[PDB]
Parts: sequence; structure tokens; C-alpha cells
Amino acid sequence: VAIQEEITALNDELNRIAETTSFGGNKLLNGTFSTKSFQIGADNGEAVMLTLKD
Amino acid sequence: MRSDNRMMGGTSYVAAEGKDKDWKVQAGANDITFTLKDIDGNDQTITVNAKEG
Repeated sequence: VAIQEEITALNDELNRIAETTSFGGNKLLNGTFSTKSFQIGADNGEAVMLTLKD
Repeated sequence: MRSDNRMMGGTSYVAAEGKDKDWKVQAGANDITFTLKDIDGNDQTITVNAKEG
């Protein structure tokens, strides 16, 4: 029971890290950062897709 | 030289299929022929044989 108490508390921490990690308000690890492209070229259509899994 | 001048822009063709991060060029469908007429009037057929994967 003692061990479980801590495991439950740590379980919460995992979820808190996921629901809080934010790059300026854009949460990163709540499954909301669906695949996004980052433009890396002077001409259009030169972007790589970055996906942040939940 | 206004911003609404037709020459200042062009035509925007958009697809309807929202391919996701997992969609990959299938080997069978690896061609997108672009049939169009140059501003001069000469006719061009651009076949872009895309690469599977």
C-alpha cells in the first residue's frame, strides 16, 4: 500500500509533465502537437514534418 | 503596380485529401502530369514521376 501510494503520486507527475510542457503556451506533450512542418528554405515547400507524440 | 493587379498574382489549386504524416507515395501512384499553357501560349506537359516512399 505504501509503495502504491508513491507509484500513484509519480503516475500523476508523469501526466503533469505531459499536460504542462509548453513552448511558450503551445503545449508539446498532450497529443495536441500533431505533426507540424518547419519551413527550412528560401523557396516555398521546403519543410520537414515534426511530430510530438502524446 | 497596385496589389490587386492580376499579373501581381496567379491561380491557387488546392488538393482535397489531407495526407497525414504516415501517408507515403505509393509505388503504383507515382506520377502527377501537369498539363498547362505557358504565358507565351506554348503548351507544356510536365510529368513529375514522384518517388515511392
